[PDB]
Amino acid sequence: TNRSLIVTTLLEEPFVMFRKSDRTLYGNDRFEGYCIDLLKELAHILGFSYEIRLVEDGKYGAQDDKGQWNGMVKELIDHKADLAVAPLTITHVREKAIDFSKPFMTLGVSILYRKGTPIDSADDLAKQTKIEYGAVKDGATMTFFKKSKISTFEKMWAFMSSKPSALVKNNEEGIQRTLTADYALLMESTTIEYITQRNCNLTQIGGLIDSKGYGIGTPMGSPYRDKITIAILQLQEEDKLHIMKEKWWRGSGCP
Amino acid sequence: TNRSLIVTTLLEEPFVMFRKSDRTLYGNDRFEGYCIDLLKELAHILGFSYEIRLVEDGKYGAQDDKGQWNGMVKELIDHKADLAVAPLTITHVREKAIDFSKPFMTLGVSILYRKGTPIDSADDLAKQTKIEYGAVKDGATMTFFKKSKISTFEKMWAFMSSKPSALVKNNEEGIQRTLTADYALLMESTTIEYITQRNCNLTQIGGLIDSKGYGIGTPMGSPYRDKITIAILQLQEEDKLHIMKEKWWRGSGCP
Ligand SMILES: N[C@H](C(=O)O)[C@@H]1CC[C@@H]1C(=O)O
Ligand SMILES: N[C@H](C(=O)O)[C@@H]1CC[C@@H]1C(=O)O
Ligand SMILES: [Cl-]
Ligand SMILES: [Cl-]
Ligand SMILES: [Cl-]
Ligand SMILES: [Cl-]
Ligand SMILES: [K+]
Ligand SMILES: [K+]
Ligand SMILES: [K+]
Ligand SMILES: [K+]
Repeated sequence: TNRSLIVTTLLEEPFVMFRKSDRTLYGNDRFEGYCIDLLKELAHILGFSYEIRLVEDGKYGAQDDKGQWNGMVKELIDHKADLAVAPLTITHVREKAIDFSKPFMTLGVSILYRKGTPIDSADDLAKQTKIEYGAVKDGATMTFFKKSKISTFEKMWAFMSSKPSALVKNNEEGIQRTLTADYALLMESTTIEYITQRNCNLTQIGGLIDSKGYGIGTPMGSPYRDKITIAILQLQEEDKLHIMKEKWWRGSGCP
Repeated sequence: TNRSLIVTTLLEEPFVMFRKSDRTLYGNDRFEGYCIDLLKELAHILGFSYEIRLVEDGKYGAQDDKGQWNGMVKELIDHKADLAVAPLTITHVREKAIDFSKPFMTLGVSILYRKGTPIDSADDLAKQTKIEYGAVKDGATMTFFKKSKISTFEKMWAFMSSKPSALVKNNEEGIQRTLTADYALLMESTTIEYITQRNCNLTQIGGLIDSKGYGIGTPMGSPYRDKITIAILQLQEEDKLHIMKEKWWRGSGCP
């Protein structure tokens, strides 16, 4: 009741990153970003402490065809962490196994690609194969496509699940692929927004395919979830999260 | 901590219905259905009691353009009820203001219409005006269309929000309209499944437009939400909810 909460997370700019330093860092001090700021603010408000640990398999979390979970979702299921502090998408399938705080950020799935394509929608992607496309493996975006019954997205998932190379390990690998190949990444929109201010030859293709939130993950029936939710709620009324988003998204202009 | 919880709900076959009787009924005894069975099972498991009350405005809940809520969602926000026990759709927009148990049922938005139309998808509906279409006013389905950035659904919401008659007060009014007019109802799929076993000239058009869950609503930071969630979780592992669904959905065959 006073012990430090175990926080599971993974590296994802600009939510969670290794901060820069000449010396070798350790413990919580290794980390910085939007999600680290949020965590600090919550811990201040609620008077708790924590130890940050990186999820070993580097995954957000998905269920294989035998109902077995992995990634951060699994860490929460097994109660190996008290919180998942990351851009962890709140979804219907995940809510069957774990709980989430109220949403701290709104986003939707869209498309990341190089500038200068006739392609202007998911429809255009789905009806060709010249431009390859995919998504991060074992996260919310993959799961969305795998479960969709909308024809366009059904065809896209038919393609994705057929190409072994098409699913990337993480956003970073995906972004690198869009820069070095004829490849479009299905990516969440807040990240696209951050990436396209920095890599000036990349852009969002089309609009948002859905609308959903990020939440702090907890094991189902966690005693910390509600107070975190209330803490988040108050930060939001004074627009603290908006400000915090600006701090980590602001910067690099484009020609 | 031992008082009876206030349960808000509304009439919606076959989740919540007035049971049949020669005499005049009162209190909890007035009600029966899938959601009443679920509630009873939960109250048995967790040892709580309750008073069922019908939400006055007969709405599930939506936010007007000034951020003001209504329906059962409002009842929970104002803490006038401890639980919303109904087919209350868990959504991202609602999770900003209230909390939900883990999902007790999976559903998606689809289309209800009379048999024998060339129309076989939302795409076909959206590209004509002969067949009118709409949804229950101030619920999850309406909100989905109002917030969608998918072109087809954007056009549909353009139509819906232009016709004053197009949004119905509730599913029942909507179903009656499909029987008496050239009108298709955007409706949740579990209800379509129940309706089409009974009204043999009605049918689902197309597939599921999304995938989401029903949840028992609570005020944000309710102390009862977690135990209800765990109770639901255990019922699910022994397939009690599947059985309960069969009990209320089973019956009337079709030629
Ligand atoms: N927010 C997502 C999740 O919770 O799974 C992550 C971002 C990469 C991955 C994805 O896009 O699916
Ligand atoms: N489950 C929905 C809700 O929670 O708002 C109800 C069903 C009619 C209405 C709707 O379809 O939008
Ligand atoms: Cl670590
Ligand atoms: Cl904010
Ligand atoms: Cl009443
Ligand atoms: Cl079940
Ligand atoms: K260093
Ligand atoms: K402490
Ligand atoms: K009676
Ligand atoms: K009691």
